[PDB]
Amino acid sequence: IPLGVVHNNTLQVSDIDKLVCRDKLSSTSQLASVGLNLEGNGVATDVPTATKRWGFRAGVPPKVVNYEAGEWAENCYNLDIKKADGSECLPEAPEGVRGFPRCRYVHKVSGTGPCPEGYAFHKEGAFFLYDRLASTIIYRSTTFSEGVVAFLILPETK
Amino acid sequence: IPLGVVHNNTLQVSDIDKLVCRDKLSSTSQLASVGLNLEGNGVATDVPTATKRWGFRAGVPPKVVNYEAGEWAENCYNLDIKKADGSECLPEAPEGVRGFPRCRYVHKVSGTGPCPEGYAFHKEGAFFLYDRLASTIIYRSTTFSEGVVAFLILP
Amino acid sequence: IPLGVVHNNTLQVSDIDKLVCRDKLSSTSQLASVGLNLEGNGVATDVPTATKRWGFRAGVPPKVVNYEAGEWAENCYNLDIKKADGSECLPEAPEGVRGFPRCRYVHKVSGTGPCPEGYAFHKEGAFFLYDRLASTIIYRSTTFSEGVVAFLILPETKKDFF
Amino acid sequence: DIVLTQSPSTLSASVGDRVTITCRASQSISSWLAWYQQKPGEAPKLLISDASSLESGVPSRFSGSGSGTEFTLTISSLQPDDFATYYCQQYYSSPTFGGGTKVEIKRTVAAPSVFIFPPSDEQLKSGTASVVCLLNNFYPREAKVQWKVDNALQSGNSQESVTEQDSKDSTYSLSSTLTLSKADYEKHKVYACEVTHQGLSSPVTKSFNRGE
Amino acid sequence: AKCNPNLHYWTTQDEGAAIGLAWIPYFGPAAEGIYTEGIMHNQNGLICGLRQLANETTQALQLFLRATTELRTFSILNRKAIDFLLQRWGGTCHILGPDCCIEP
Amino acid sequence: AKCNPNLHYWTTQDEGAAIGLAWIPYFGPAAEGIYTEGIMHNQNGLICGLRQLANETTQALQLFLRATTELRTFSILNRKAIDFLLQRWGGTCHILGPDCCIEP
Amino acid sequence: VQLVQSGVTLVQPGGSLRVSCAASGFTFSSYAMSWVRQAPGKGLEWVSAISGLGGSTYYADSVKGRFTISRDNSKNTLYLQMNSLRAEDTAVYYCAKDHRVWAAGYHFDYWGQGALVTVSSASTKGPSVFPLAPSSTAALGCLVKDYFPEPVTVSWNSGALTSGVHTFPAVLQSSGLYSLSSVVTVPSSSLGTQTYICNVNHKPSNTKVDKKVEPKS
Ligand SMILES: *[C@@H]1O[C@H](CO)[C@@H](O)[C@H](O)[C@H]1NC(C)=O
Repeated sequence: IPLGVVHNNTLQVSDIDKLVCRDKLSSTSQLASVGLNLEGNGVATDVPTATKRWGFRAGVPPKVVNYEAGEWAENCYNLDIKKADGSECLPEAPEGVRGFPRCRYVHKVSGTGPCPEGYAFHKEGAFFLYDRLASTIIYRSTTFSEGVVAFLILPETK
Repeated sequence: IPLGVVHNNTLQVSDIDKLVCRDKLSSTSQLASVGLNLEGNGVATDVPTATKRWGFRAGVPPKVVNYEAGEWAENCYNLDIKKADGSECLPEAPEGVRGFPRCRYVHKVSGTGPCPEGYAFHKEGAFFLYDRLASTIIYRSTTFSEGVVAFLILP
Repeated sequence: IPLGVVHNNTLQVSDIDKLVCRDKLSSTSQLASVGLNLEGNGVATDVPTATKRWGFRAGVPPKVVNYEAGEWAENCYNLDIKKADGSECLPEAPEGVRGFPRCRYVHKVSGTGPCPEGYAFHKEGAFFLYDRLASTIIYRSTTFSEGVVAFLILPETKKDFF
Repeated sequence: DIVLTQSPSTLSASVGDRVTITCRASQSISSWLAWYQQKPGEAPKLLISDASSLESGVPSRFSGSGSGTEFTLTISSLQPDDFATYYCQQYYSSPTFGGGTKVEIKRTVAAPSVFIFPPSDEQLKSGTASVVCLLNNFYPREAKVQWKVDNALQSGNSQESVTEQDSKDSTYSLSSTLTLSKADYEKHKVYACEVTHQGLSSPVTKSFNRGE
Repeated sequence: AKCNPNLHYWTTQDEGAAIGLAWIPYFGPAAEGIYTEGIMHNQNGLICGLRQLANETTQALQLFLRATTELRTFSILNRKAIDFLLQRWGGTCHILGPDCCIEP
Repeated sequence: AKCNPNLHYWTTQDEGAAIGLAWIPYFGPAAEGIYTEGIMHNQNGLICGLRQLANETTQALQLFLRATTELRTFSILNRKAIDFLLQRWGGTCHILGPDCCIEP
Repeated sequence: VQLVQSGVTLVQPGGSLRVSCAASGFTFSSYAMSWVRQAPGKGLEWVSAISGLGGSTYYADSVKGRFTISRDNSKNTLYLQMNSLRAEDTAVYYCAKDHRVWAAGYHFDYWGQGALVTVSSASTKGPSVFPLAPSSTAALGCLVKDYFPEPVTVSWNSGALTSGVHTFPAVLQSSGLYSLSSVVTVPSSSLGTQTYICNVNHKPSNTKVDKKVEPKS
C-alpha cells in the first residue's frame, strides 16, 4: 500500500524498497487515514451523472475500511430504492454505521428500478464515504458522499 | 491512552513524552488489560442507589472494549425491564457476550419503567462489566457488574 | 503458539526463549498463515468415518481464526441436518463466511440426527476450513474441509511461496 | 494468466477496402480494451481506447466495437498510411499484446526469380562453407523453400530472411542460407535448392555441382 | 486537471481536544456533534497532492479489501508501522550500514 | 508413511496481479474466482514436517482462542510480529552481546 | 508533449545499464509512466511501471528480480536501472505516457522513439566479405559474415548503382555472430564491360573493405 510523507510542507513519496532513516516516526498519532470526496475533482455533482456512475454486482462480498478524517461535501446522497414487487435493492444499514456528518445538500431519490444484483459498487471504483467507515457498497437510507481514502504520515513535532 | 508501570513495586509515572531506557518489554504477554469493580471504591452496594445512576440516552452509539482480567464481585445485577405496553426497554445481548463469571449475589429487577431512550447509560461514566467485554450500555437479561479499566505492564 | 522458519532447503523450528540475529524480517508480507487439510495426511477418505470424527458440544463459545493460505481438498462435506421436530441443528452462516473455494468432490449429507447440543465441534481438534476463515464449529449449508493452521516465515530473496 | 489471440496475422488488402480484424480474449474483460498501430522502425501509435472512444488527431474512418469476450476493429476505407502492424491490448489482467496483424498490398501475383550461389573460395579458405539460394521480386509474400543435398532434405541448417515491400514495385524478396563445414560440403557433390511459390505452376529447383 | 486548492476537513482529534466533560455517556454529545472542523489552504502542492494520493491508493487498497475476509478492516494503519520498524530493525543492525540507522 | 508428499494449495493474492484494473469490485471477479493455485512437491521433509507443525500448533492455539474473548482474532500473526521486535530491541541493546543484534 | 529515450547503448551478460527517458512539453508528476520493450520481429512486451506519484512500483514476473524503475518529478526524468541482464532482454525500450486516465490507469497515447539495448556479449570484429559470382539478366552479390555488432551499411560502387539493389535484414547465427547478404540484378551483356565493387562500412569495427565481383571459371 502506497504511503505518502510530509517533510517540510511538500508531500514526497517514500518507496518501500528504499529506506530513509532521517524520516522520524515518534508515535501512532502521526499516522492517519483520510477520505476525500469526488466534488473536489471537478466531476459532475448532479444526480443524473451520479446514478450513471454506480452499478450493481453479485458474487462479491462487501469490504469495510475505517478513515479518521473526512471532507465537507457540497453534495450528499441518500438512497431509498425499491422494485415493482416492492422488495429492497439495498441492505439495511449494519450497526455502528451512520450517514455522512457534514452535508450541504442531501439529494433523496425514490423510484422503482430493476435490481440486477445483490450489492451496489462504484463503477469507477470510488468508495462510498460514511461516518469514518468506507464501504465499496451502498446501504439503504444512509447519506453518503463519493470519495477515496489515503494514508499519510504527519510531522507534527520536530 | 494512559499506561501505568510497576517496576520496583511502586507506581512510577510513564509520561508519553518521557523515555525510560531501563524498562524492558520482552513480550506482548507482559501487557494486560484489567477491570476493577466499583465495589472497591466504597460506593453503596444496594439496588435503589444503583438504579438511580443509570439513565437512558439516545443519539449515542455503543462502544465495546476487551479486558483480559476481572475481579470477584459480591454483588451483580441482572435487568428485565419493560414498558407499560410490554415492550423491552433494553436490547438483547450480542453474540460472544456472556454474564459475569464470578458473582456472590445476583440482584434481579423486573419492573415497568419510563424507557424513553434507545439505550441505557451510566451517569458517572462507569463501564458495565461482562465476560471479558466492557460495554457502556446495559443489556437485557445479562448479569453484569459496575467497573473501570486499566492497562499495566508486567516484569 | 509455534512459529516455523525456513532455511535454504532446510526446515527448523524457532523457539521463543532462543534469540536469532540472522533471521532477517524485512516486512509483514513475509509472515503467512497456512492451512493444511487433515485429509491429505493419510486418513481414510470417506463419509462414514467423517460422521465419527465430528461431535456436538454446548456452553462453549465459538472461536474463529483467519488463514491466508489453504490446500486443495479431494473430499469436501456439506451439511443439512435437522431434528425430529424439523428444527435446524446447525446455525445460519455468519456474514463474511463463504464455502471452501477448492473442492474436487463435494459429499452431501442430508439426514436426521440426534442434535442434543447447541454447537458442533471436531473431536481430535482439527479445525473446520472455510473461506479464509478457520472455525471450530460447523455451519449449516456450507462446504468445508477438515484441516489445521500453521504460522510461517517466508524468505524474500527466492520466492518458494507467493 | 490471461492471453488474447488474433485471427488474421497477415491480411492481404487494397486501398479503400473495408477491413475487419477480430481479437478475442480467453476470459471476459468487458469493455476495457485498446488498439495500437506500429509502422516499420516507428514507435507504436494509439488507435482506440475503451473500444468505443477515439483518440484526438486520429482519422475518423477507423472504428471499433464488441463487448465482453468479443471485439472487432473495422476500417471503412483503407489508406496508404494504414500499412503497419496492428496489436490489441487488455488492461483487465496482465498487460498483454496480441500476435499482431500486418497489412500488405500484394494483390498482384508475381513469379519469384531463382538464383543459386555456391560458397566463395575465400570462404573455403576460412574453413566454412555457405550456399545461398535467392528468391527475388515475388508477391504474394508466402513461400516455402527446401534444401536438397543429393536428393536429401536438410532441416535445421537453413536460415531465412524476408525484405519489406518496396514502395515502387510492391515486391518482397527472400533469401535462404545453408551453412555447413568444409568436410560436410566436400563429402556431398550436388547441392540443390527447391522453391515452392504460388506464381509457378510447377515448383522450380536450381542446383549446382561442387567445384563446377 | 481541476483541483480544489481549499481543503475543508472534519475529523475527531485523539488527544488533540482532551477537553473532557463528555466522556460520560449520559451527557456526552450526539453522534452529529462530536466532530471537529479544520481548514488547510494557501498551499498548492499539498492539497492537490492529497487528493491524488488517495486516488492512487484506491488500487492497492481495493486489492487488499478483496484479499482480506474481514468485513471491516481497522488494522490497515497499524501494519504500515510494523513494516516501518521491521525494515530497519528486523535485519541485524550493523553499525555504519545502509539498512541500519546507527551513527557513532 | 501416511503423509502426502505433494501439496496442492489454494491461496489469496497479495501482489500477483498488480495490473491496476481488477481491483475495482464492480468489474472485479466473484469471490469464488479470486483465489490462486500453486503446487509444491518432490520434497518429503518440507511438506511432511509442516502438517506436523500445524498439528502441534493447534494445541497452543486453542488455549489462546479460549483466553481471548474476541469472537474473531486476526491479530495472532501480527502479535507474533510484535513479539519478534520486542525480544531483541525491547531491552537495552549492547554491542557484541548475546541478545543484541549488533556487529562491529 | 514529447519524450526522449537513450540514443544507443551496448552491454554484457548480467551487466548494468541505465535508460534515461526525458519528458517535456506537458506536466509530468500528474501522470504515471511505464516502459515497454520490443524485441526484433516480436510483439511488444510490458516491462515495468511506476505510479505517477512514485509510491507504487510494479514489475513483471519475468523481470521483477533483475529490474528497477525510478523517477524524479523535478527533473521530469524516468530512469530504468537494469541489472543482471540476459540475452532475452535485448530489445528496443520505449517510454510512454498516459492516454486518458490520470495516474489511475495504464493507457498509452504518445510513445518515445525507443532506446536500443544489446546484451549479445560478443567481441567486436571486422566482417568477412565474400563475393557471389554470376552464372551462365543476371544476378550478383556480396556476403558479410561473422560481424559484430550492428549496423552494417552496404553500397555499390560507393553508391553509384542505387537501382535494382536489395539489402537483406541481418540474421542471428548460433555462434552469436551476425551475417548479412546484399545483391544486385543487371543485364547479361553489361556484366563484362562494367566492374561492380561492394562497399561495406562498419563503424564499430572500423572495417571498410571494398570487394570487386568477377565471374571467373
Ligand atoms: C545452504 O547453504 C550452505 C552454505 O553455503 C550450504 O552448506 C548448504 O548445502 C545449503 N543448503 C541447501 C539445501 O542448499
